[PDB]
Amino acid sequence: GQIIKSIAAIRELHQMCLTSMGPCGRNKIIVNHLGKIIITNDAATMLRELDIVHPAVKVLVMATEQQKIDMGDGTNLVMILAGELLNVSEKLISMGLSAVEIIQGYNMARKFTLKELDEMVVGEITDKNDKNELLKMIKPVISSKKYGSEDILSELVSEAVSHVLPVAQQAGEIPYFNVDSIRVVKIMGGSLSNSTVIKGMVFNREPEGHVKSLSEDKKHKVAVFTCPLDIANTETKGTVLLHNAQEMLDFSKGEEKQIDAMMKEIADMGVECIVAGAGVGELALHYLNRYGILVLKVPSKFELRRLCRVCGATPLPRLGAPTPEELGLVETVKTMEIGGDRVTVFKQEQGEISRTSTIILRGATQNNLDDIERAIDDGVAAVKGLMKPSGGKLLPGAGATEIELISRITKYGERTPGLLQLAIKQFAVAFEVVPRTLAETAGLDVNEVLPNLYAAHNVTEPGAVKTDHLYKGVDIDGESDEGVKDIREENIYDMLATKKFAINVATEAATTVLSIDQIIMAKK
Amino acid sequence: GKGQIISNINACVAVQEALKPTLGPLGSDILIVTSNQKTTISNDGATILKLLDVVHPAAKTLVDISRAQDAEVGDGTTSVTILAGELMKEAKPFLEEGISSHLIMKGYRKAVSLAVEKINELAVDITSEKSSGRELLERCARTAMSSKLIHNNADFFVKMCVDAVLSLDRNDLDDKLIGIKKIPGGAMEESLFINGVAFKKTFSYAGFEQQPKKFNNPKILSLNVELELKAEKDNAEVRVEHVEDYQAIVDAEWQLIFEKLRQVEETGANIVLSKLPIGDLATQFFADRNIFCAGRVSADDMNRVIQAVGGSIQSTTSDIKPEHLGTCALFEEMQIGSERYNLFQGCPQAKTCTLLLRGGAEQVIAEVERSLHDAIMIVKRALQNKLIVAGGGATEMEVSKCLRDYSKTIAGKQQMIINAFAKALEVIPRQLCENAGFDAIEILNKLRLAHSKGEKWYGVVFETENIGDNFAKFVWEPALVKINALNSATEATNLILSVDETITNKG
Amino acid sequence: EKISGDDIRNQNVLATMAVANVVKSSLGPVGLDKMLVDDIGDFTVTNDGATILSLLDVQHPAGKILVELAQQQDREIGDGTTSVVIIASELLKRANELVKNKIHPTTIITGFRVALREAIRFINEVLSTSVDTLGKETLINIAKTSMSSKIIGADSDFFSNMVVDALLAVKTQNSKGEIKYPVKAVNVLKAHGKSATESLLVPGYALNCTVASQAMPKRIAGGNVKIACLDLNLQKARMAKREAGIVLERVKKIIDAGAQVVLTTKGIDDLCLKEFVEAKIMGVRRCKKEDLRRIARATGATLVSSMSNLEGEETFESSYLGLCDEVVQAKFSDDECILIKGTSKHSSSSIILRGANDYSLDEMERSLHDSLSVVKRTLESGNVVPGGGCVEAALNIYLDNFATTVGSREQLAIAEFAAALLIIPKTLAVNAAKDSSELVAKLRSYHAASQMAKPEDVKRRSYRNYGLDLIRGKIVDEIHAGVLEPTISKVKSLKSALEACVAILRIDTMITV
Amino acid sequence: ERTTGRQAQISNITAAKAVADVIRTCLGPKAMLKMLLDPMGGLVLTNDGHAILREIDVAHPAAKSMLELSRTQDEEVGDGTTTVIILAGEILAQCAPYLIEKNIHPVIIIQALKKALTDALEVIKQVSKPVDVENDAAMKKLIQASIGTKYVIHWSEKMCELALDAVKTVRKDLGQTVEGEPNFEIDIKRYVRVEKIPGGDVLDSRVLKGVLLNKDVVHPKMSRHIENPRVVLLVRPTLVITEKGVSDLAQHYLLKGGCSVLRRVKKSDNNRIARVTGATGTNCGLFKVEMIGDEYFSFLDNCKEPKACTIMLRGGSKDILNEIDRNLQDAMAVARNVMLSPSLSPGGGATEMAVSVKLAEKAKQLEGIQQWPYQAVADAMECIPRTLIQNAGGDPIRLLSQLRAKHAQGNFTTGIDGDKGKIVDMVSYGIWEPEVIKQQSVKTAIESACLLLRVDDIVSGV
Repeated sequence: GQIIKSIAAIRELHQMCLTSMGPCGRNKIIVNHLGKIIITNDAATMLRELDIVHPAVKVLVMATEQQKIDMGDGTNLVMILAGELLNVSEKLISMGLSAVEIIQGYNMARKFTLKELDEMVVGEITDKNDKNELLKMIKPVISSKKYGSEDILSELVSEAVSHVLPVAQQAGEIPYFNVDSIRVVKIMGGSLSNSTVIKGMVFNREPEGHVKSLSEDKKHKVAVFTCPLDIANTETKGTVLLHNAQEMLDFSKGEEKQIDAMMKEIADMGVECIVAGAGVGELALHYLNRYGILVLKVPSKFELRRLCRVCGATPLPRLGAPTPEELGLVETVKTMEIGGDRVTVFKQEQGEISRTSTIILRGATQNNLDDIERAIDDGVAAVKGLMKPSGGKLLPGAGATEIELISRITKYGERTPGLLQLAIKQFAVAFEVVPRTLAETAGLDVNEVLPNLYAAHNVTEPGAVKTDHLYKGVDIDGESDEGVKDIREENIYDMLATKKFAINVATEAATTVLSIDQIIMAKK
Repeated sequence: GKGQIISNINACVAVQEALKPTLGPLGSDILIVTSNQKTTISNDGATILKLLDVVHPAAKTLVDISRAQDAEVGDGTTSVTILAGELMKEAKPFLEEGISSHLIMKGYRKAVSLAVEKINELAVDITSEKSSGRELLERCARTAMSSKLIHNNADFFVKMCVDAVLSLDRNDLDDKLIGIKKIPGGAMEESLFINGVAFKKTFSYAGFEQQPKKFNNPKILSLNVELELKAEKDNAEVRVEHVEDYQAIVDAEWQLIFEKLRQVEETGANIVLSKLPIGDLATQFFADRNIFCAGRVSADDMNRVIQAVGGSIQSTTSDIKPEHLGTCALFEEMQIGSERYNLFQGCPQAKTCTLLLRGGAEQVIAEVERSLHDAIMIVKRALQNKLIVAGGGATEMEVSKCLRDYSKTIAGKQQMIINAFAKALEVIPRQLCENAGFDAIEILNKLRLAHSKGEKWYGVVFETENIGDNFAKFVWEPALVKINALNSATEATNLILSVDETITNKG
Repeated sequence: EKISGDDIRNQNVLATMAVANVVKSSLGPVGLDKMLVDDIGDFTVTNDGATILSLLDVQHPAGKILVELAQQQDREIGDGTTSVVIIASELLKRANELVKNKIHPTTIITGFRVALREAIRFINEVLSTSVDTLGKETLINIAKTSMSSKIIGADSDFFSNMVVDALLAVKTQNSKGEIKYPVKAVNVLKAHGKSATESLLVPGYALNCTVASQAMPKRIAGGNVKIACLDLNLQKARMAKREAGIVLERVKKIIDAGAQVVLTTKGIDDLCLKEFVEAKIMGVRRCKKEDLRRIARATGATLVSSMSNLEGEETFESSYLGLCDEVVQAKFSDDECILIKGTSKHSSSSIILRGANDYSLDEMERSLHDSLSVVKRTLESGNVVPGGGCVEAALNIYLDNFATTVGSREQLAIAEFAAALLIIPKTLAVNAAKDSSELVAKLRSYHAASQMAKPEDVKRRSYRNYGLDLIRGKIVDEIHAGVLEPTISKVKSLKSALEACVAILRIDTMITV
Repeated sequence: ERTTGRQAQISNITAAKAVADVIRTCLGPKAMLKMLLDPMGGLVLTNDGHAILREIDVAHPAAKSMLELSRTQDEEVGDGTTTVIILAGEILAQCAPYLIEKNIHPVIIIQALKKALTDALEVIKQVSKPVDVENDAAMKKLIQASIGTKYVIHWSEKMCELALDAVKTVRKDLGQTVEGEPNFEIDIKRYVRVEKIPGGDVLDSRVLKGVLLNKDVVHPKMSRHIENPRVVLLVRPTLVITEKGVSDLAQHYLLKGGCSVLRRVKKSDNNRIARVTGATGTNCGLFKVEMIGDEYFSFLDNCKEPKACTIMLRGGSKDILNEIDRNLQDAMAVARNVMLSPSLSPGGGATEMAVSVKLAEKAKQLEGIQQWPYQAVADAMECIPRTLIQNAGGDPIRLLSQLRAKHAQGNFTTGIDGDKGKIVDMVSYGIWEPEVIKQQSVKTAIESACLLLRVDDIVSGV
């Protein structure tokens, strides 16, 4: 009976995910052995910080990572649904039904579900990229994570997406929106209402110079220099030493005249910003103050990649060769105080449209500060799902999808004769865990909300054409209500690309566990 | 599982139980022993809780909200931790009957919306009405000094406290700008208020330094490095090939320092300070020029001198520019405290001051030092924030009243939750009575009598046990405390009660 | 051994907790039966919680106190024993929590005694007699819910109007205005006439019998008539002109006394029947002995044992003859009955239930007496109170503001005593599958606004007596719902519950050899 | 001592389930034998469930309540004792995840079982087919199911005729809308009680209406034929019957009165005399005292049908009549069920499957909280025919799904055959069972399953 105990080991981790999806979800504090606390609400990121022992759970963890890499959303739907398929299959194994026909039954039920997803599409996203149109897709992503911030964070995320996207329609050949185009930064102090949207990267460090900001001139030239600032010498060794005091006057004045000569040629070309990836000497900062050149140091090589796609600058392996062809252009750069400290940000005006934006977060809570940082990353991948593979189609969410599939699957159960009826019926019952989870965690009675969900999708209408309301989902209440309410009032929908991809992954996840009747391992 | 929720509630009770006696000026103090063995005793809950470093994850939330309580507000760090923990203790029996935690946590935020609108109705903006500039600071100073050993000597202490905040900007005020140094010995009523900075008199050795301490207009100059010859610690070894050359080896420091001896004479700076110990070489030439200098100056002491005359620190004495110098009105070093302590007076540009205290023991002054900080925080928040509410249990007892009537009009499970939320608010006035020795059973029962008569200003008298009004007792608290505490306690309460699992990795 | 301190105080709570769990599921009519298994291996099946506590074996000083408390209510009231144990169990749990608050037990005891006398005065203010007789219906829904388990419950709507109107007039002064309803009255007959819903109420006594020979008139003496009840027959007497001459004198004392109605248990012969034709006297053969004994009380007559008393023989004219108005006989289907109305003093009536067959009427007649038992016991006491949680919920809110009127360390004891009454509706809703958190919470909101305008002697939408109906799952008034309880049962149950709670809290030491 | 919380509900389910799971092999003609280990060297080799359950020692009181149910069920009908226990135990098994894991209130389950009990009886009545109760040749085949494969197979031709007249004697057909439905007032225990007389013949054995006594006339010369004999129990009666003995002095006193003295009469037989007579004896049919089988008899019969009598059994020896006793009583239980209603039900598990199919389709239209436990009842109704499949060697997975699909197309009378093991029709192949057993199996199992869930705590005490 090892296959039964394997489900019980997953059942211990199943209840952990039942308290994740929904508005009742909470982040988990994990103390690493290196003395670092990583806090995230996302389940896929949580599995990376957790050490999995039993390899049977690793199959579900590897299936969860598939949801985060491609579609980036729906990781809670994959893990919870795959865990319920093992519970409904436990009764079939104990009943005497072999696991061979159980696996074959899921393959027939999966093909029947994918064909019905096209007829369940309610609305169609026009991909207008409007600020008001993006509020419908982003709202359910922020929902079931952090409560109360769905109204404020909806306008901040939707505004940054429209800045990095150009103007185009009905063209899917050339991709535009990437996953790195949206960066999230954090700073101590402020609130959510005072947060703004920046059209470019935000630098929270100090300029390290007496020049606070550049002028208002159009098309500022920005040059990225990987070579550090110093007098040109031999690449091999070349350490400056003083044998006697006579050579001190020649070596000291030589470094001052050589650096000043290189900065004069760069300032004449119209470059007001010099980006030095390496360290900057003491005498180099003295000449940059009189020429009015902004001092910027970016030691991280990851930040220079997204900078090349905005202004068009290119890193130069040498120093003192301001090639105008590889220089970048930015409309306006300003240094303002955001969050209590004066920092130099990066933005634009009209031309040189930036392909990367950054949203600044402000708040007095440290725990909820990193919560929004990890929550926006789940919303970034939602924009990627708007492409050709079923980006415009959408399905109603809030538990309305899993309940509606029950009536369609059971209708095809009696149509297919043979032993396949056992796996088809249990496949639809496994969808009942989603509506029960939201009602149990929210404190709603099972004897009340649950029977009203079945009566919402099942009614007696004297006619062939459907009518009344098929959009009624699972309601969290929170104030008062009688029965359930329409989901179309809050406009909470789920994309087809997210739901269709989550079904195929969850189906193959439970297939691997049921197919393994023996596990052989050894100590390390 | 469900057992982790109960285990997390009792884990916060052990931390809350220590913070209960620390509520109030007359309450008990926690004795904390750091790994460094340094012993610190104070009644301020901020520094206390920061020294616990509890491994339990939910206990870290109390530390996070304590930093925001001390930063944005600065007062009430003890009450915000007790109020946030009391809501979790009252919700323990509610979870054992099958009630989900989400309904209980949601009911807390329902009373928060009614509490924000209640504070605005209880906030009265008054400045010049029925008061003045001097009468406002004088009447509020004797309130924090009551029920203390300084109550008899408070007549001279209030006059020095009024002029303390007047020497600083009224728009921007900081409690750290007024320093307090413990001086053992002497009477407690002989202390005075000084605009400058004082030293610790670390030199117990005798036999030099004759000089009068009365100066007219000394010039202040900062020096970033130590300039000295005689050194008590290290020594120099000399081995060469000549007998007569043993002397000149240690003299390498002469010429460049010999020139710097007369540079101060040409500059005319009468005050020389450094963060490093200075030998007797600098104190040599300064005698005839009437130049005062003090060695082994702390790093925090020089930062207050730079902001005094507006000068700046320079590494050497050569390139010092004339704008780095500064001059005060008068320099007088008296024997107050049974020891000569240097001080500055008459600096118009000084952004900081120092309040000296005297007493027979250092522990007696430490009790007075923490008591004077409470009177400063009241004036600190009375300037920028114009909304003043009645504290000391007055507003606390009013919030619980109205919330009991609002629950009767709200059908559903929120009725018992809001009623329990207002019932948990009674821990604040209770603990204040237990710390002062007053009986919390009789007072809280008799206070609810007149509390329902329509007057919302009834407080708790901290001097003699009885019901009364804090308006006559001059007990005031800013409205920022009540707003920030209810928002931080509700967020911290709902964060811990929602924890279904405690995960800790070892390695 | 000798124990003391907080250890004995915790054992008292753990002892009453296991006892309360036994009566927790048996509270109310929705409760379920339980089994008691001894060391012998036998068991029993009963739904009564009072019989469980009698055979309950528990070794504990405070546990044995509840044993005598359960038997005290059974020997007198016999109802509400389950509710008393639950109240006394919650009072001990909340009293132990006050130990950490440094609350003295005597103050807890004094706080209960002062609140107990003041609670009775508050209950006496909301007490009311039977009302809503015109325009509304009260006693109708009592028999309707009791018959819901029988077929008669479908037709109980039409049958309740005949039973309530009958029993309403049955009350009489008894001895010095007692107004006590009898335990057995309103003899129910059966007939096959028409359907079950065609039964008609007869305001008076009804006897099932025939006239034998039909030559006698069925209606005579409209103005005044006298009924002669005689257990001795008028038929010729046998052993086991002498025997024929005795019955001739017995009839002579009848026609001379002016009795138009003659009832004989053993029948009347044919010779004595001929004399009744010329006198228009209606004879009845084969009377029931149990029927005629009740006629003497309804018609004011007296049963005659024998006519051989002393040396005389006669019917004692005018002594046993009662005052009646008219005796009318209507033709009925299947068996025919006799209608007697307008007697001297009767105040009673008879309900003849007609139906399809006698097989269904046998189950309806037995269920009618069981449904009447609940009605006659409620109407026995003129002072009644609505149940279903109306006593505990209305007093909970009143003691909140009333605790401030006394004070002096006794406010905390009153608050814990008031909140301890919410356990009765809580555990009652458990067996009804309804959520106990929603029903108890929403019940306080309705009673909160009910007492706001009560002392002002003015009201608009504010009503009192809000109950809890667990059958339909809605909040309705228990007066109209059909749930009513006497005041004597509630007062003695609440007072005796606190008597056993005081003796438990006063024990600080347990000495066992 | 005491069990509280959710653990008490699990102990109540597993108590009756552990007993029902063991007796699963006692159902059907293919039922496998069982072996119990007694402390004595003997053992129980029979497969009868009524004999095995009485010898099993149980601990939890829920199993004791299941034993009392088997005793009551065995008195009503001869067979089907294990069917009631298994059906009542499987319902608690299917409701185990709903009561524990799903956290469903037990009264909701109990209230749903009461509603499903009415719907289960209406489906069986529709599946049942009409049958003629007045046909003497048809009643012999209905009883033959309990005759063959037994020691009476040699007398089966005579047993079907003897069991027919034995049932026809106690039954009387009366009905009307005036006094209601008497339901024939048939009692096997008291009225059908039989007396075994050694000697005689089985074919010549007849059923006499009355009480038979072995005491003869107490006088040597007396009239053995009376026109209108009058039975008097203890007017100038024609007969005198005394419960106790009578001295010879009273013989000459009552001799001139024209009456016979009969002493030594049992007390239990006096109650049955009141049915043929009415004495607390006119119109008495036959007074003939003629000896039959070297034993003096008496005829109390008449021209009327009191529905009370003592059946006289005769055979080749006492050992033969002893086996006829339990065989005739079990055979009349099937014939009694035919007179309770003119309907028959398909055997082999077809009736069990007919309820589960109609319950799942009707429960979907109610749309309420009771809908979930209805699916657990339909699964329990399918375990009875599936249990026979496990004993028939066939695939329990394949034969269960293929049989359920045939109900949506074909009729509900198609069961499972024990001899073959494949899905076949019960009506065409001559497999029938009475409906009364089906009504008593569903009603008593649901009523007993609800009582086991009503006890949430085990109280220990005297």
